[PDB]
Amino acid sequence: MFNNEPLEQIDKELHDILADEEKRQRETINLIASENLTNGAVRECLGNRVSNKYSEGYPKKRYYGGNDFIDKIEELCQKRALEAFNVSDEEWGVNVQPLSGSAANVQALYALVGVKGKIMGMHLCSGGHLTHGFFDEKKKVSITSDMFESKLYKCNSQGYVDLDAVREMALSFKPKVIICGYTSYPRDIDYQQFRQICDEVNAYLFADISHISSFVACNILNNPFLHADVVTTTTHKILRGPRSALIFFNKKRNPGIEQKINSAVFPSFQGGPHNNKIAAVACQLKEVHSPAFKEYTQQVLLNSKALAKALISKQIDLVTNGTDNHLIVVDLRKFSITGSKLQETCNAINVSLNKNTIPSDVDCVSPSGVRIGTPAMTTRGAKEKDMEFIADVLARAIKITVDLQEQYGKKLVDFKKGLPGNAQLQQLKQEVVTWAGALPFP
Amino acid sequence: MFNNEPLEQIDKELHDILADEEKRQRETINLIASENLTNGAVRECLGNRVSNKYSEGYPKKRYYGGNDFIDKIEELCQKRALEAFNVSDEEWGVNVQPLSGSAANVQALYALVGVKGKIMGMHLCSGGHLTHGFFDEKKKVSITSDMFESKLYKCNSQGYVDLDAVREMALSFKPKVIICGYTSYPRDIDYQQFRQICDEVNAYLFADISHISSFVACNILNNPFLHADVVTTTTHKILRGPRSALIFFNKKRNPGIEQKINSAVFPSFQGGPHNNKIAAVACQLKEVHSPAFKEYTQQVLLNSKALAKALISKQIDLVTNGTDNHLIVVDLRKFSITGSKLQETCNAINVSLNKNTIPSDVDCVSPSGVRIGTPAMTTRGAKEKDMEFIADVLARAIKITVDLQEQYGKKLVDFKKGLPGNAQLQQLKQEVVTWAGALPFP
Ligand SMILES: Cc1[nH]nc2c1[C@]1(C(C#N)=C(N)O2)c2cc(-c3ccncc3)cc(F)c2CC1(C)C
Ligand SMILES: Cc1[nH]nc2c1[C@]1(C(C#N)=C(N)O2)c2cc(-c3ccncc3)cc(F)c2CC1(C)C
Ligand SMILES: Cc1ncc(COP(=O)(O)O)c(CNCC(=O)O)c1O
Ligand SMILES: Cc1ncc(COP(=O)(O)O)c(CNCC(=O)O)c1O
Ligand SMILES: [Cl-]
Repeated sequence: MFNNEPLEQIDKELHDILADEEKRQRETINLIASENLTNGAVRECLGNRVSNKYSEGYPKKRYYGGNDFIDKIEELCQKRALEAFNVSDEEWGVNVQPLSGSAANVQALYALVGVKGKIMGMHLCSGGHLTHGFFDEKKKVSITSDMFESKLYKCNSQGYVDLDAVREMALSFKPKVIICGYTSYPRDIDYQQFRQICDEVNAYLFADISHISSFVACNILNNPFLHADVVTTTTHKILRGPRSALIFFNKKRNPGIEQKINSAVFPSFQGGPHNNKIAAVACQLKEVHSPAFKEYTQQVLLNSKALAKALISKQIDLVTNGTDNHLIVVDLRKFSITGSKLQETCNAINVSLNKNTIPSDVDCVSPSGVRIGTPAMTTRGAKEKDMEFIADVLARAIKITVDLQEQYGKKLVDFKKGLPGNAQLQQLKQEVVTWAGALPFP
Repeated sequence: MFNNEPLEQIDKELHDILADEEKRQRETINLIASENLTNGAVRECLGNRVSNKYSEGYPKKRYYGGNDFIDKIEELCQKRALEAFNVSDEEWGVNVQPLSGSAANVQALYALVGVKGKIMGMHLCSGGHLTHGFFDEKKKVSITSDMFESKLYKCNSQGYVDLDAVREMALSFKPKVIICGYTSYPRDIDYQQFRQICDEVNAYLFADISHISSFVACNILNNPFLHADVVTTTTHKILRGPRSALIFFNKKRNPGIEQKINSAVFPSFQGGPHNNKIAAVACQLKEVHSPAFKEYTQQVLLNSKALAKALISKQIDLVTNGTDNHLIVVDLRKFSITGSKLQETCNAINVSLNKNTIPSDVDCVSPSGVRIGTPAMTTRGAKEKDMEFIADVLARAIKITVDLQEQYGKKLVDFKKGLPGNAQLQQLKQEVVTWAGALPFP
């Protein structure tokens, strides 16, 4: 007593939008630093009948029975995540139930410090996440500012983590956790120097490596596992898995953190886990360990180097003047256009990128840059040589944006009027569509 | 630069466990009141490349572009949700982003009350959810007891919401929210008397209808939309959709609540939404507004009344002595076997059900009943006539449980020792497997 007709026939209205969405992804230069494209196997897991099953609790300690095949999957996902990040299951544990990045961070923070607890992280404007304590004078925007007591450290005028600022704040504020690892930070991190500050004031070290996860697993970038008490990561960005998250905790440095963190996820915050997610992560964690995937991650860095280098070659300014990872932030101040304008322009040509703040910006409205990343396009087969084109396309857009701002004026309402019925954008969109459209597409 | 090999090729190890899970679901009389089986369409959505897209924010007010086909899907799902629950889009708004029920409720509670905010809900033992303020003497087990100030109201010695206790407790506590709608409550709810109590003390009324959602949509049970400020529901139980949740808010009653609830889901708590969930929820909400689904929901009730009747005809006691909905709680005190033991036994014979406290129980260690529900088996095409069989199988199991407790004793460690190899269980399992194995399976 159900309907087994295929999606096409049962809901034709929806199937059309999805086939459109499918086409727009195929036909887009995707420089969203946090996006990727999942393979069929990860998606077959996501659509598996395992999500039918309620499995509250943990493996071998479920409230309900019938969880024997579920337990094998959750155990196989946990092991593979400790294997993938080069940690012994004797020293490190992993929770695989957070439904996404923001949940895992709120969860892990609560575990360490509890309500009214004291935390530090990078300000949103300098490159931190909302879940790293973000507030404004008007309102506590994130639960991490309101259910904890948060204070925020900035990057210097050049865009680097300023450790002398972290120490000045840690000793006066005396927090219980300091968060590093970021959302738009183009360089590697000094986890050791962070440990020195945290050891000084009896604070926990929290590394959110969601943007750089693969770099950490593949030993290309610095390993926070040698220093951090807690490591969180999403599974959907550079790691190229489903939308989910992992919480890592160091047992040796902190006895009884295992209990604190597992009970924070359930039953403190979540109910039933989503087993199709857990299955899908297991599927990608296998691939994350293979030598094929090390090559891809190397390739993500080689594309990001090439891209920053080519953008500098066309006299485009980059925050910190370059990158140690998959991401770049462009300082657009010399062209007197906002980051929002270039986004609008880039969307008109099937270029996905996003607006992003720079050190000179005081407010989050009217951000002066854009963030770009290489994992998505790297996933679609682009090589070092294709980065010149992406650079040419973005230069062309910066220029088109300058022309249109002078014609229609400097107000976002007026600017957009310019975008439709501009012959250069249609010209540029087409070029984008032909090159992108034919790239390998999982 | 990806691996496109099919799941069975890429990860044979995982693919086996999944095919086993599938076999066990096919061969199980599933009486878990909160489970169901999703059709292939809802599973194709969950496996759609729409999950690739980052779309932080709400429709027409997104942080990144590229979100025109995502906006269409998030707009389709909200409308289809409001139609299905018989509410005007002028009077009611819905948020479709919550990742699961427990998230929806933490998010919605925060919107109304904020941190340190005062709440009331039904105790866990008496049939309410963890997210309705559950704590113990030992610990604040839910975040809803810790980030909020919660008080809990019991059912009477017969299993019924005791309104006169709700008033006594509301008037001396003075909460800002009172929560009704429940996890294991076998009867309909008097939303009007809750509304009257809520008005009297100026509190909000919060109805969580996750277990009864379909009965409300189809006008079979009382409508909490006529009385509540907020209604939450999961989409994966009786509604037969994916793992997700909806938050409903009444604008007419509470001006400026739309912003409060939307800003609570993002950016207070969540980041990017899971678009494959959103798509999948749309696909099910089409189905929920069809009379084929009224036919099914009616059938879930007809089965549940019939099952209760057949259980009583075998002198098995039920809490409240029957059911108004999809769920029964068996009071196992007369057989002097616990719920834990019957669960253990029922797993041994491929009957999935769960242990459940009863009004006479003081504490949740050794609960004296089990909960059963009809949605899953109704979905596999069972009818009224088949409930005598389920009843008869549950009776046979209760009896085997008494025998094994006589022989091996009343300690759970010693009890289970009896289960493996028992000739009658093997007998009973074969019968379960042959009947279940045969039933239509989406
Ligand atoms: C939404 C979100 N989530 N975690 C984030 C963001 C970012 C952001 C940046 N910069 C950082 N670092 O991380 C962001 C935030 C705000 C914002 C401004 C004011 N109030 C709330 C949000 C505006 C933005 F353009 C962005 C770009 C972003 C998505 C990468
Ligand atoms: C896990 C969970 N989540 N929301 C729930 C439960 C239940 C439960 C019942 N009764 C109710 N009413 O709703 C439950 C909870 C606890 C429990 C006791 C102490 N500490 C944590 C959990 C033990 C149980 F056997 C159950 C049965 C259940 C799953 C239906
Ligand atoms: C460092 C960091 N942490 C957590 C998250 C949260 O993930 P969820 O969206 O899955 O909650 C993000 C995503 N940030 C958005 C972006 O950079 O594009 C992030 O950049
Ligand atoms: C009333 C109620 N509310 C919220 C939830 C939370 O759903 P998530 O598991 O998606 O967080 C449940 C499920 N409780 C499990 C059961 O009764 O079987 C529930 O019964
Ligand atoms: Cl999902």
